[PDB]
Amino acid sequence: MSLVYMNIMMAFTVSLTGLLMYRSHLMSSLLCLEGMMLSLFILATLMILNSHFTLASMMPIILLVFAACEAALGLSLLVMVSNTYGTDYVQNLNLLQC
Amino acid sequence: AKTLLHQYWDIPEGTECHRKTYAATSIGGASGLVVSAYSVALKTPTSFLEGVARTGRYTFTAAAIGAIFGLTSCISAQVREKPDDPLNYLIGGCAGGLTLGARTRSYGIGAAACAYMGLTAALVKMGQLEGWKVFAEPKV
Amino acid sequence: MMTGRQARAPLQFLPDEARSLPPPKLTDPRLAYIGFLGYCSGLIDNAIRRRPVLSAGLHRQFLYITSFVFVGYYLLKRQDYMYAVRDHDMFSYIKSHPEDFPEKDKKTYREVFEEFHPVR
Amino acid sequence: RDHWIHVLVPVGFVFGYYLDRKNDEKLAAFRNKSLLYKRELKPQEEVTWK
Amino acid sequence: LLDLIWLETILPKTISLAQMKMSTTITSQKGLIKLYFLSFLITILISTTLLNFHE
Amino acid sequence: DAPEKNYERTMAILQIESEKAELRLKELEVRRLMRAKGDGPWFQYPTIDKALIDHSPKATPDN
Amino acid sequence: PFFDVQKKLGVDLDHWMTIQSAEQPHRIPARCHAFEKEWIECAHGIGSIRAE
Amino acid sequence: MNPIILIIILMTVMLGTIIVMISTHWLLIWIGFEMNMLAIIPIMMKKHNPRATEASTKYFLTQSTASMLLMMAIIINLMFSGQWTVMKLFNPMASMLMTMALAMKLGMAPFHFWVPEVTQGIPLSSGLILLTWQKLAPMSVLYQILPSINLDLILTLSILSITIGGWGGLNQTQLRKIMAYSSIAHMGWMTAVLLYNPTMTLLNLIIYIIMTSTMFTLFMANSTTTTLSLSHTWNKAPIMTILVLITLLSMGGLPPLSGFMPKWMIIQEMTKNDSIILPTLMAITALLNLYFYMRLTYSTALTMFPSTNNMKMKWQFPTTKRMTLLPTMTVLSTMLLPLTPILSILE
Amino acid sequence: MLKYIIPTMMLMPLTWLSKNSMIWINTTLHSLLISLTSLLLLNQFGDNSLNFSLTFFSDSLSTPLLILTMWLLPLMLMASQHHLSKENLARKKLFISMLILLQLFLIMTFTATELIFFYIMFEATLVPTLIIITRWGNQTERLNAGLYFLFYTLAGSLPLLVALIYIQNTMGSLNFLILQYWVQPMPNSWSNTFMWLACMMAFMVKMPLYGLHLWLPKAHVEAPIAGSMVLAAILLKLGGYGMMRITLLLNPITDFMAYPFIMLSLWGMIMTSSICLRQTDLKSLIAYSSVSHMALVIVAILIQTPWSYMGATALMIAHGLTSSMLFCLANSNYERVHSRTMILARGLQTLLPLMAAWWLLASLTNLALPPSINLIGELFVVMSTFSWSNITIILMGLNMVITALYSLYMLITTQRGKHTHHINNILPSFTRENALMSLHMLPLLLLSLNPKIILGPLY
Ligand SMILES: CCCCCCCCCCCCCCCCCC(=O)OC[C@H](COP(=O)([O-])OCC[N+](C)(C)C)OC(=O)CCCCCCCCCCCCCCCCC
Repeated sequence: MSLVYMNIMMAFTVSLTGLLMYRSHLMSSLLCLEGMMLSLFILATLMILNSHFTLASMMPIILLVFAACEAALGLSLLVMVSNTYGTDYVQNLNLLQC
Repeated sequence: AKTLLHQYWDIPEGTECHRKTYAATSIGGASGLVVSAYSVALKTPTSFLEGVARTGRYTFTAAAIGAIFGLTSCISAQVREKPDDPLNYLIGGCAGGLTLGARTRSYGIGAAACAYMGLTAALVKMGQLEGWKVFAEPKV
Repeated sequence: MMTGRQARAPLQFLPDEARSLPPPKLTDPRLAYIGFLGYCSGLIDNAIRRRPVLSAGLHRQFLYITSFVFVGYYLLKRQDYMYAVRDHDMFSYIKSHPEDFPEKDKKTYREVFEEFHPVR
Repeated sequence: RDHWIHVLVPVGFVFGYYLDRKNDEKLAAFRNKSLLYKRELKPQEEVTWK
Repeated sequence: LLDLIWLETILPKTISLAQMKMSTTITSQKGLIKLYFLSFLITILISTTLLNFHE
Repeated sequence: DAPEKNYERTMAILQIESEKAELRLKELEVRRLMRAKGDGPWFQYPTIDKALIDHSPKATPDN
Repeated sequence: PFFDVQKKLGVDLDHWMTIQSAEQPHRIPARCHAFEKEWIECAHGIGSIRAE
Repeated sequence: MNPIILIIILMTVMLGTIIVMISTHWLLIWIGFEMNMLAIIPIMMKKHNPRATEASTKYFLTQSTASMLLMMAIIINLMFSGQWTVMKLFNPMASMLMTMALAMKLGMAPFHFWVPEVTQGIPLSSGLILLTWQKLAPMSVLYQILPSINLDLILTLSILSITIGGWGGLNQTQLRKIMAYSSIAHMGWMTAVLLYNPTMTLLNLIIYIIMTSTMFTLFMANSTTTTLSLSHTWNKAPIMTILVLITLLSMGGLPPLSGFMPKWMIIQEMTKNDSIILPTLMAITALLNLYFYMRLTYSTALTMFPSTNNMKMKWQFPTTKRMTLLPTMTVLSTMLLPLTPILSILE
Repeated sequence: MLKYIIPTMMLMPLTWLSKNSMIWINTTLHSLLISLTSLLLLNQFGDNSLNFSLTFFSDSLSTPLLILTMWLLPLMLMASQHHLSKENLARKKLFISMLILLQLFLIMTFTATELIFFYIMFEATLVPTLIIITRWGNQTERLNAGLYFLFYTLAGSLPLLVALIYIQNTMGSLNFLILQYWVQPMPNSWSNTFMWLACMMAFMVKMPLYGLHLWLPKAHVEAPIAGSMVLAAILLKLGGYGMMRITLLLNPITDFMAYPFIMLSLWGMIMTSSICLRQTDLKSLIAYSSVSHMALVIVAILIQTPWSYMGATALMIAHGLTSSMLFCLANSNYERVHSRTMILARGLQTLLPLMAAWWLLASLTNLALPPSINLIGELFVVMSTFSWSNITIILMGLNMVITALYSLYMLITTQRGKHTHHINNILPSFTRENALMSLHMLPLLLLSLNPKIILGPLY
């Protein structure tokens, strides 16, 4: 298939493995999650423009809006963790081991 | 690693000992790398050197289990001249169990691994013989 | 399995051809067992609120029995309907494919040879 | 009744016995039809067993 | 020796100790989200490259 | 009970249970053939409804 | 559980964006309108196992 | 929480699951999962302690990862089919990604690693919603894509879920983690029979939801989250010990109880398809789930652990908690096996 | 069988609606009426079984087991009302309801025409037995013993579930009446090898097989008296009943699959009997004697000759009555000395002479004294195993020495010698206890007058 689709899929997998290998910050995890969402937006957009499938052109905007709402929810969770420990470090989120 | 098991089963029993031993060694090495990967995943090593030491230990342990399993099974099928016989994989599984007990430096674990892995290898041979399906395709 | 059969008329609990089937009797042992489940629900409801178990809330126990008999009657109608659809599709498929369902010659035991295995 | 509890098991017997007889009429497919026991009905008789 | 120890050892005690040890290996997780997602990554890699569950 | 009653009751039981067993074997064979071939009423997994297709003259003719 | 509420009520909640060959604004055809119409009209109603 | 806001948020959770169940477009499937997660996050943060924030963060991260993998599977389906019908997928890569996404949303092993934490971090009612209502939408999507689900992948997920949910609950003393590992093992049982007969998948899901709702309703009615506080129940309310006894014996699949009903039928549908080793090892591994159920029944009903003195004050008050459907769910989780052929209503 | 199922179910409102001083007497009365009605099962024919319905039937194998099952409930009520006299009223009613529920599972275990209904009732018998042991057992070890009793049975029987559903798919039915006429020969293979093991190992655990018997000297020791009576008198016989139903489907492979298990029983009845020579716990001595006697039933089923099945069903009925009486005698001492140690209370014939006569008769029927049905079953299994191999008589006869030796040593230690001086709470025998001994022993001796009703389907 098309050569640009390779790069958009590979970008999704790069942001996946960034989201699947944390360092310390929860914000870096949220950024990897939104990089995944951005790559999904780009790939859906290039297909829908490429196929001239007219009614799915509203689809990526929906894919934006919901997920950005999702992002807002994630930011609030980070802030609540940041209102508990002072930082957003994921190693402070370990009370549920016992 | 689906082709690993196929190239293990493609050689007839008691015929070509070296490539059977190598195929079981490679299957054990793949399984040991899987165990090593999940082990350094869910339990963080204190260093990179400790992590690769755990990885090499588990990989060499499982590869030695596979090597001595395939060697003992093929030599037993050679000297007994009975290729379709699950007693050969019984002795091979007990040899791999003694290998696991020697790697864990303990005799009780060795006898337990002998018994259970010998019964497991005998069941795998009987499933190869009568066509037992574990991932059975839906027919009805 | 039968997902294509109940897809041309979707979300029908009892279709119209279910009315061609005889309904479960009001003295169905399955329906009487569901009424017994309602009676046990009434007893457990008196027990968990520390009421006298057999005496308190006879209207409530009777509504338990009534609700389980009422729901279970329709559940038994749907059960009988789905096993009827199962057998109907079975028989129409056997009739529509005789090359797959041959009539096997039943041999008598004077021709059938079985190996004898002596217990001694 | 002052001793109503001493009939729970015997009536539960009889009713159960009753249902057993009631099941026999559902298993009356081969009544007077087996190759061993089929025979002509005697007069003033409609079934062989009940 | 037999019916207080060895026939007691082989079927119930070794299986019971095996279930105890596997239970302690499963439930010894440190509650760290980093390690659970690193395990999920290793799951996806063994699923694609080692087991060919996408072919 | 009479030996007649028990005997013919047993034969009724045997007829009912043998018919149920033959129908269970047929049910297995019918499910096998319908999953294999897909030409029966069972295992009819959906495809796209062709009542959704637009058949009007479009903006460009080559379609 | 696909509870087919849209066919039960007769409403079109999401069938309109489902295929490229559906009704489009200003009758804009997809670039594979004809091929998808042929694949759907071939595969319609016969089930997915026979459609493959 | 404001009760009006609570009602609107719970109707939004239900609306998300309904939009997953009733829609014919993959974007609306993804939208229903997004709506479900977005509304269920405040139900988990109902009490505002750091454990609920940690549990909601872990739940958000796993469900968001699953939603993005779901949308990538949808987008690859759009590549290789040009359409959006919620049916079989037209690429094994999209099938693998959607099976991974739904195994994450169900919390099946080895994506199970969020289920015992999050259930421990949230209250018992939100744990009830998570372990019963949040299974219905991904199992519906698995119900509709089973022509494309790879057999080896879903069976590996099934046996790994049954074994890990077996060994996980053997070390536990918290009741919410016990119910969570029970959840993992039961989801393994539900997806092991998905490609063979999905009606038994629906059966196992319904019987599981009844038994789980019974156990969480008993835990709420007694205000018990640990084993050792459940062991005080005989001195407070002796009927509840009999109820947890029969319901824990039912969840272990002991006949003549209703929880023997699914797994038996599952074996009954896996031997027709000539799999004998697999339901045998599944049923042998279910003895682990039975073992920690028996541990709880020894702690609660069949022995009497010592109580405290302040229990004498709690004797002077009856339970005013609304035990909604608790006798109904107790009956329907124990005495239902003589009505086993009712399962044809799920066909 | 619905004329026996419904009175057993009506024992539940009979025991939950009785007055508090009346809940033993009413249940004892009406359970004796059910046991009196249990003799209508004796309408057995030389050719056909008594086939009630599609669900229920009874041949001459299940009929003595059903009469013994319906007879054991009043005796369990008599045995278990003294030590539960101080019990709470609702827990006392729950105990009686567990015994009634266990009888209700047993009578449609033995009459199940179809084998998966047999499996469902056969595993439903776990739950009242498990609850009785782990709730009304006396010592600490009852929880562990309940775990062993549960997880040997289920580990043996969940393969049996898969095996029975496999027969269901292959043959089309699990009706025993159909499978009498549609049974196919089971050829030699590994598939049929593990088929045979999955059919047989659940019943090997239930008998118990030697080597799998480790649940029994805990579960029969850590239980109350009614639990020990129903375990050693009925619940060990589910295994023999299930083997006699299931070895129909396992031919001709059984003719060489039986060879290890026969060894495990023929040596096992040498070992466990020898264990009874050196047991300190009297209840454990009766437990290992139960393992020793059931090893003969395992051998007789696995050699599958007519004399062996006749002797095996005679020995099962006889051992049920004998071992239940022996547990009741051990309880009659344990209610007085509060210890199961056999060397503790000696010389009890000096204090309880009629109870020592009951000990004597139970020990003489234990050692298979002719013409008791104990000896009839013992002797017929010996005849059939002599026809199997002429050497086995050695392992039989040596067993028949040791079976004498523990049966009289138990009599010599408990009843003979000089009495223990510091024990002074040895009350005279209550009328309930001697009533229980006579209701065990007088049916067992009357069956010597007419043994053909306990000789099974091929008399
Ligand atoms: C008391 C504790 C121990 C209990 C032991 C119970 C019996 C021991 C053996 C059990 C094996 C598993 C059940 C076998 C069911 C056979 C049904 C059947 O169709 O067989 C033919 C089938 C044959 O397949 P098929 O019939 O579908 O094939 C078509 C026919 N041919 C062969 C011609 C192509 O056998 C099998 O499929 C596999 C049988 C062996 C299964 C091995 C896996 C289980 C491992 C051992 C478990 C032991 C107990 C575990 C618990 C221990 C304590 C915790």
